[PDB]
Amino acid sequence: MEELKSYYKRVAKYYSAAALLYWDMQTYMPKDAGPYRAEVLSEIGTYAFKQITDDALGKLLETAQPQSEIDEKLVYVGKKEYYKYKKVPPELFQEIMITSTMLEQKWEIAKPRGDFEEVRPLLEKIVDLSRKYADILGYEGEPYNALLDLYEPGMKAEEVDQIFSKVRDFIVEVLEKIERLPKSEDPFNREIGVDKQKEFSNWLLHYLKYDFTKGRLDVSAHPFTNPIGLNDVRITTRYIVNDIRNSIYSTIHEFGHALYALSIPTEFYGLPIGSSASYGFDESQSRFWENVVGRSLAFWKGIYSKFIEIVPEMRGYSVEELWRAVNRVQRSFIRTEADEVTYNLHIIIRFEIERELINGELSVKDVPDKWNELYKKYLGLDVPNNTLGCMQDPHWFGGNFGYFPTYALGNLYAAQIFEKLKEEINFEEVVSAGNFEIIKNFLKEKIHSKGKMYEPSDLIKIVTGKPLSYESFVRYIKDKYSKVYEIEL
Amino acid sequence: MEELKSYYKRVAKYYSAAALLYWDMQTYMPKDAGPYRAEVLSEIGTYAFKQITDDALGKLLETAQPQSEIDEKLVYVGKKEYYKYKKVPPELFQEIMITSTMLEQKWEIAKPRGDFEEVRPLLEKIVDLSRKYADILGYEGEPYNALLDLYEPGMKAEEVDQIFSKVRDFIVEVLEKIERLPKSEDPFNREIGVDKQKEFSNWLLHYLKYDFTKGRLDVSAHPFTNPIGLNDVRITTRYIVNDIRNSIYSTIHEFGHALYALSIPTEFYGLPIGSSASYGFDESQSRFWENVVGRSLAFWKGIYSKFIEIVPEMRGYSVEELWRAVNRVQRSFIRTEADEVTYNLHIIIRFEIERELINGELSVKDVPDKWNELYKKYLGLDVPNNTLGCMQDPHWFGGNFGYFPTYALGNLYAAQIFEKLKEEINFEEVVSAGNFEIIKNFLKEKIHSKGKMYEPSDLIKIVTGKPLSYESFVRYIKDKYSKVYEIEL
Ligand SMILES: [Co+2]
Ligand SMILES: [Co+2]
Repeated sequence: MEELKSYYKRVAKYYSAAALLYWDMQTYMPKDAGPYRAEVLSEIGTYAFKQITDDALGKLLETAQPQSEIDEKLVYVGKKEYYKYKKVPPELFQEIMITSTMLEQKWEIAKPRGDFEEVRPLLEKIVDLSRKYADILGYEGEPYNALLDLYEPGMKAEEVDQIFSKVRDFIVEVLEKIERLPKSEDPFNREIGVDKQKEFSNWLLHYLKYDFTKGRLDVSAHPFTNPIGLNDVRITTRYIVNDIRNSIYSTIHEFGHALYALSIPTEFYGLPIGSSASYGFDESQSRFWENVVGRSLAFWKGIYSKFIEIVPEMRGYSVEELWRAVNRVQRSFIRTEADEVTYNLHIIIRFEIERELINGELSVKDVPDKWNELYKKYLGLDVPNNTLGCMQDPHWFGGNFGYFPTYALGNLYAAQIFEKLKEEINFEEVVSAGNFEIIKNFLKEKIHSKGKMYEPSDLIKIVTGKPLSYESFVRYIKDKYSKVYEIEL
Repeated sequence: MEELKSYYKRVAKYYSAAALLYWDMQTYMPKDAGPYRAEVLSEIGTYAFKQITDDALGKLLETAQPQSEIDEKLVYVGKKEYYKYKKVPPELFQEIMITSTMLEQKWEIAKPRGDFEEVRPLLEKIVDLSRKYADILGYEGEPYNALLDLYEPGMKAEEVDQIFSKVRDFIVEVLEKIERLPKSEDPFNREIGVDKQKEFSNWLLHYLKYDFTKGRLDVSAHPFTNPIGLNDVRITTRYIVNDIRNSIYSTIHEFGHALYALSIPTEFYGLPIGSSASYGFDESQSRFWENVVGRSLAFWKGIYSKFIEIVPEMRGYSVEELWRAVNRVQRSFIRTEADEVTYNLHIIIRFEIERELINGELSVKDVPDKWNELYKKYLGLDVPNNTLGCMQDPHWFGGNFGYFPTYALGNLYAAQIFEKLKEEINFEEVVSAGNFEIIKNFLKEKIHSKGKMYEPSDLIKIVTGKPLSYESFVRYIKDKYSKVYEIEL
């Protein structure tokens, strides 16, 4: 039904405006403009929501007569989203929405001082609303499964728990072998001017063939990807003078997200089937490019001579030394700084906590002690204060629960996708040659072209023939880190 | 009525989004994003219009009971705007809106080739709609008076004609005395790197105390000022390597607009009384700062040492030489490049043409010949082609008629405002000292604080005690250009 399509395409225009408003907020917006910008965003978002849970859309959904298979998926997906969100009493939406912004802005102030008490009351409030929200969305097995479903449709906390446990056991085994070894000096531990870093990030984006007719690179406090409109998908990075790896891998990570957004069929734009399949799947794409491609020796062989030219200071290092040095493993307090071996331990910890929070088995008051205890259990670290501890990430302070686990699933999806890719393609030759269109074409045909037509579990089977599990990841880490650290396992 | 205020403040949020969408379009937007951005903008604009011509607002306007004098003005102004635009059949709005964008985009292509025929059909169409638009808005004296009223409320074409004639006569007299003199070499006719130009524009903005917590400077193809939101008023400039005066005076011109927007009372934000009084009044503010302040010897005395430091190449010039050189008079094809003596001749020519167009006394087909004839009559120039001729400006190709004359009125207002300011203030001492808050305070108390509470004719009397006329301008030009060129008159 053309009429159904138009209704969605009209609402998407308001989403586009909201997306630009968010992008500008993080990049160019003047300081004092913040509070009003927040009000504009809230207004536009709430209007878009009204439109998307309105009777006229339900009426269109119930009257449309699909002609093709794609039309069927559209209504199917359209219906499921509509009836789920119809159930949301506009009171609860606005009550969460304002509580979020207020928790968000309070967190900014309290975080440098690890002052949990300044954010505690709003956090225990947002968790309460979430639990009510979860009740009136309905759930199988666990209240938490309701919220998890919003980010990873069809995924259950019990399966996540089973995969996480196996993943954890393998990671402690690996960590223990790696930790025995003396570390080498870090060749990237040195000052490289921002201008040189920008030059290299821009070179990388051209080498990867980022479409600068349909996006751009800017800086923000926290690197992200923002699909603003048709042919407008923007990415940000951050330049840390004494660790060029931050800008390099942020840029490539965001390229990964951007490529996904740009490669979804144009005809899907603005439609319910027009986004990525899930947060896990979107993160599988950023991680694929950032880590599987970006931290591979094959990738480095191709960028080495250009890097060396731009950064003559590091001429004295071999490509193999540089490759190993972007793969340094280290238990650290900060999730966003974690290597691909320790990273998932950070997600497990957050998974355990937010699940118990939403299932009413843990209080907000006990969060700091619980966080610290789990960092001690899984990462063997003594969290000194809350800044490095439980207030380090914004997610919870924006009210997002069920989001965190999808970062880990993203790592798992990426490894399994990569194992499949390797059956059809000489990955090392392709990547060291810089011939990425071969890889892009595989990802488009297998993944990007499907948009949100399928739930992730179905999508992973279509792509790889198997449900998601940890074996691909285990194999990926065993093989790679054995080569990195020159030891068995 | 708080309820009336809220309704407007809600619509203003959509205006805010539209404003950001326009700003980004001109600054950061990737090339291929254009067509969809145009669709988002159109959608949001049309929704905002619906809201502002909707029965619920009429009902609020007719039921509100003003408590204070400001409330009265609000409803008064609110009513006049509402009933005027209610009369607009949504067909006519969208029909003009799309015709505009299509005329706009065609013009871009045809302009480099002066191909009038590629734009002719859409232009004759947009003029026809305009004439219908003018009929169903209603008018006194002239159909053109309807459109003129949208940019300069209460102004009639007959008064504009009378002022323009006197202004023209004085200008040819002045031009003739100036043209007899041999020109000196132009000290600014040299390459100055963009980095140095940026440094100076940023210095200027700090010297003028642009509030960078509530705005920012960027570049675009065509310098402008965009009030995006509360505490968010942005300006753009353009750097021409071989004429630093372009960036200097663009920056200061836009500062002038920005200051006006920022100084309207916060309580008026989002309300009908919350904008500038008219286009003429807004342009009087940009011109005041750009020319009356910016091209004065007094201003130059204060910026001289800083300029000289930034541009050591021009150390060999005296401040008086630099001052004269930003005041070089020259008949030229291009309106945006015209000095303050010849500039208004460009506006007269456009006034005469669009008035006759809208009053049905001139066809679109005859525009090129008419333009060329009037450039010959008033500026003594032989227009070689349409690129330098009638297709040089975008206004008509965006459907804006009645806009052009307000540029000239802006010059007239500025001179009269300046004559009044001089009765209360030692302008030269204040300006050469860099003590601009004295001037800002006068402009705020007299002008900016009034927003759109008053029609321009009433506002100019309040500010200066007289209706608008050309005498202040005549006096301003006689006195200044006599000093610049060292001759009588
Ligand atoms: Co990501
Ligand atoms: Co202006």
